[PDB]
Parts: sequence; structure tokens; C-alpha cells
Amino acid sequence: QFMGIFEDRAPVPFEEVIDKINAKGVCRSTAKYVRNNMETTAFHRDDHET
Amino acid sequence: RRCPTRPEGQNYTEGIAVVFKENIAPYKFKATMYYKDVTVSQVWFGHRYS
Repeated sequence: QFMGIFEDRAPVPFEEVIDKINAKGVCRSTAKYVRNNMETTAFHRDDHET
Repeated sequence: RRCPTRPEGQNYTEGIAVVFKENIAPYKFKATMYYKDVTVSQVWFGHRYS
């Protein structure tokens, strides 16, 4: 059973928009962003950055 | 002088008419929604409050 599903939208940083998405055509698997006055990072699949 | 007489006059065809305009109203019908609100609440019970 689901006890809860926290869904959020995080911005893609400038250094990821230019250097990753626009240059290589890929996106990082980790979201590092400021939410509720705190720096939070989420790793996809609870794995390493890819 | 030989001056002209009254014009011929318009010939009118008596009849019946129905005037249709473009349809803009959406097609409406009756539907039924079956669903379930699943609400799972996490409560922390303090000393004097919840």
C-alpha cells in the first residue's frame, strides 16, 4: 500500500540546461535544487548519478 | 418625346424557409463517475496534542 507520494517539480540548473541538455543532449539523473529554504537532492532509482 | 414607362417590377417567389447557423454548442450527455477517495493520514501523537 502507498503511505504517501510526494510529487515535486524541480528546476533544471543553467549549468545543466547548457552543458548537459543542449551540448550532449542528455540530462542528469539527480535533481539538486532549493525547496522550502533548503538544498535538497534526489537520486533517481536511489542510484548513482548518471 | 417618347419617354419610358414604369420598370418591369421584381418577380417574387413566395415560399417558406429555415435558416441554419453554424453550431457552436458542445454535444452534451450524461456520464457517471465511479471512484474511491483513499485517504491515508500519518498522525504523530505528542504528550498533550496530536
